[PDB]
Amino acid sequence: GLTPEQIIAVDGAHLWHPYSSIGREAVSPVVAVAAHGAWLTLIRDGQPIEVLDAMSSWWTAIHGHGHPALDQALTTQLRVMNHVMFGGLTHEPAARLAKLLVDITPAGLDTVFFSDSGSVSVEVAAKMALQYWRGRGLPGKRRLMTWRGGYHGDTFLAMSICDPHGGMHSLWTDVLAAQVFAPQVPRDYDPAYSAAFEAQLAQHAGELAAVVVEPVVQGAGGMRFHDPRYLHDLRDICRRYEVLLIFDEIATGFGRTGALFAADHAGVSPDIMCVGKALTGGYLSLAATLCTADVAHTISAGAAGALMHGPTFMANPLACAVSVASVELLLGQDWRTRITELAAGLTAGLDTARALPAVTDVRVCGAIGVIECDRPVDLAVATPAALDRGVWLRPFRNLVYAMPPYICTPAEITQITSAMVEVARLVGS
Amino acid sequence: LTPEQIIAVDGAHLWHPYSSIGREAVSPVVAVAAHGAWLTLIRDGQPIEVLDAMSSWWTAIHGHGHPALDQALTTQLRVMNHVMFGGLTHEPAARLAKLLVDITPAGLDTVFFSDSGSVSVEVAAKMALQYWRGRGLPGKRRLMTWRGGYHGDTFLAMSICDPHGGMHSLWTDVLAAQVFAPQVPRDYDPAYSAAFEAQLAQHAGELAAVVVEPVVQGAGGMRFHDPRYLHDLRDICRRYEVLLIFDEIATGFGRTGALFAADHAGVSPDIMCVGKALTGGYLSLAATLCTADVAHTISAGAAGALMHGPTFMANPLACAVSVASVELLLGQDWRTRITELAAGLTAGLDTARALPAVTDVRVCGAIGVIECDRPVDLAVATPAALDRGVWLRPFRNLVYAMPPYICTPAEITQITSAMVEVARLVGS
Ligand SMILES: CC1=C(O)/C(=C\N=N\C(=O)c2ccncc2)C(COP(=O)(O)O)=CN1
Ligand SMILES: CC1=C(O)/C(=C\N=N\C(=O)c2ccncc2)C(COP(=O)(O)O)=CN1
Repeated sequence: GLTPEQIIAVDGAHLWHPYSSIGREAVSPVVAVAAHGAWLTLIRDGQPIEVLDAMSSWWTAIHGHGHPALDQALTTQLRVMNHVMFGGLTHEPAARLAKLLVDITPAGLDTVFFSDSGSVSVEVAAKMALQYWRGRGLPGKRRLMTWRGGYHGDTFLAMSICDPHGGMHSLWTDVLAAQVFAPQVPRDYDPAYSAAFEAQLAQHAGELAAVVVEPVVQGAGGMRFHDPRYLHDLRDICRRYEVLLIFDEIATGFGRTGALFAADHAGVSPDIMCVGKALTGGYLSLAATLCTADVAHTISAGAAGALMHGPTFMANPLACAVSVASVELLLGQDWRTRITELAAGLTAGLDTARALPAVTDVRVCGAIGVIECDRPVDLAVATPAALDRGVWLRPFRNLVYAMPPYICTPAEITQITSAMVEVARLVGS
Repeated sequence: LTPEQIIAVDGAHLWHPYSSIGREAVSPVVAVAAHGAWLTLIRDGQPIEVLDAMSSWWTAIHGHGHPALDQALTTQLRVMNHVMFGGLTHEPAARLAKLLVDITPAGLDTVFFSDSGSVSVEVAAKMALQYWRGRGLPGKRRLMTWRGGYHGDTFLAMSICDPHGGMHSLWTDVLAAQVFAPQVPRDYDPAYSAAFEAQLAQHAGELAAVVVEPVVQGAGGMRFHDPRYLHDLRDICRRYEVLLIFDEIATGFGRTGALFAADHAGVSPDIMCVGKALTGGYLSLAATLCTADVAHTISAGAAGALMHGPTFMANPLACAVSVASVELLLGQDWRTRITELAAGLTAGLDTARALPAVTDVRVCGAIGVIECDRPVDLAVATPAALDRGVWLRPFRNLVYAMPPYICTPAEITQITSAMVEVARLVGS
């Protein structure tokens, strides 16, 4: 039992926040006291106010908070079995979820490794790729290649494939693996980009295990969109030069970009795939790494005899149960129409933002809207403005942006876009 | 899905920990329920009740489906499943942080929440790396530890795992090269600590931290060592200006007979990891704590921040069940409970010492180990335990248990009886 003022006091003294300091925070965190549907209840000047979760709590809350069907699946599982070890045991929530994932991901992804976060599923993906080649008698193939602008997590391997300015930084000179970086992938399709990619890959091929990318949308590294055709070229390059392809769909997964997985826009399958975030409907942390039967059987027949990974809470029944229900809920409705409407709503609402002085781009892709400005967005100016409009927004760098819950009404998208348009206008001043 | 369908979906599509696809020497057993210290498993088409002797890998200290913890979870679920921790704070996080700073070794004032043990370990290393960068000494970037340890499966965590291992020979070259002192022995030996100091001395300018599991090394070999070694480590680290990190992910929350295993020695590390028992085994959550000084040095550094922030950082649901699990631990006489467990483990396992294939028997708090003279065949051990109403998971040459704190004396006796019978079968 703590009051909002007591929460603030404990938090200031004792809580780290994402990429934050202790005792140097420019502004106090705001107290969140509830979340229901698309709305959060927050304390502002000692008063609870309801505001739209424009960001879906970082891509996670696809059906909104406290969706009756998701709450119900969680409590139904809670009464039967909270958790058992996954060593020598299996269970229904893991089986059901693995079943759904293999059916609905791009063709050929036949096996599923559960883990407890996105960064962990990325390191598992890398470990699959590395063990793969050792199982082929090619231990020299151990480096990773990616393109700039990417983000794959904060654990040390994951960091090595993050954008070097995204934070490498300079700050981590050594201690990171030195990976192969291609230039930023452009928005519009240019065959010259893919040709230069291939030439660069070609000369490293004998030391490359895999290419790892976010398909179609790069999220936390700067909300950039690229033509799906590039993914088709990667698949092609990777096949021809014998390098595995990893798609990191932790942010792009489960309908967000207008296809079920963004790889579907290109009609391509990677060899290894990561999912997370929206997987659980934003209730709990869970992730999965899927790989082809070939990858699975090469690992298993290699010297180690096994994938050498296994978190304590692997395949947690509670996480797997709420995920099963989150996935069925998406699939049981006309999700494609929902996303199309959302995209249209975002496009319409954000439109007037391009005629603003500080704004260099306005872009929409599925249920994702971005306003790019020509300077950093001042958080101590931006946050106040959006709160006043009943919206929780979180700009970073020069980007005002949103990934709203799938359940947002036209009135709610209008309200989100209007606060975004306003954040951009104040940037101009 | 029926159990048969679960088996079918599983063998086709599910990776298990440290497992193959399609080459599993044994099928997994379907688990369909868990209540208190008991699992309901399907064996030959029939549900059977078995004791969770391992506490689902150290996690289920209060057993499964404890009413206080179920209710803490459903209460949070009613109010707020999850919000982003960037720009926002909430009551579950504050309550759990308040609790953790109060009960951990003195001087651990700040709390970084993550989603798993391996992450919290990488967070600990990052903290140490950023600390020395903030002091203008970016050369202090290597880690040192002793052999026999385990800190997780992510790539940095792996670098401080015992090299034989999981499994540096097959890895290395992608693993950062850390400094390894010899295996810490069971009984106190001053010459061991003198040599540790001497080895650390010649790497001091490149070491960010010593990282160890205190008192009990879990997944690396279920080895115990004298807590005075931790006193030596704290002294060495202070004199040579290397941070000290205790990985208490397995040892935390009462399990070794003190609240935290660092307490057996009265030592405070600079950085500490907790996990597993933290949530009472309901959900994955972990935490990394460090001193105010480590926090301030990082925060005044070039970065001006600790450069980590998982999507689900400080998840309300996971924090809420954790708050309830810790409070349930503190609101009972846990110390007497663990002593009773230990006495019961020792009494029940005494008989294994005489067995032909047993090389050692050891207990430390609610942890019991029969060390055998050959690796244990799971195809023999598993049905043998199941025939006695117990879920045991041996590894390497070890038959061992870390039972839920709620186990009655008869249940502890049933567990140890099964362990003894597994050990008798190994010897043949
Ligand atoms: C002291 C210590 C640990 O014991 C662990 C993990 N322990 N893992 C198990 O006990 C285990 C054993 C066998 N199979 C799966 C997990 C970890 C890793 O935590 P995580 O496996 O990521 O949740 C870090 N520090
Ligand atoms: C594509 C992709 C990811 O987007 C992420 C994490 N995304 N993080 C956030 O969006 C985020 C944003 C702002 N602050 C903290 C995290 C990760 C890492 O996930 P994790 O943070 O370890 O659960 C891996 N792949």
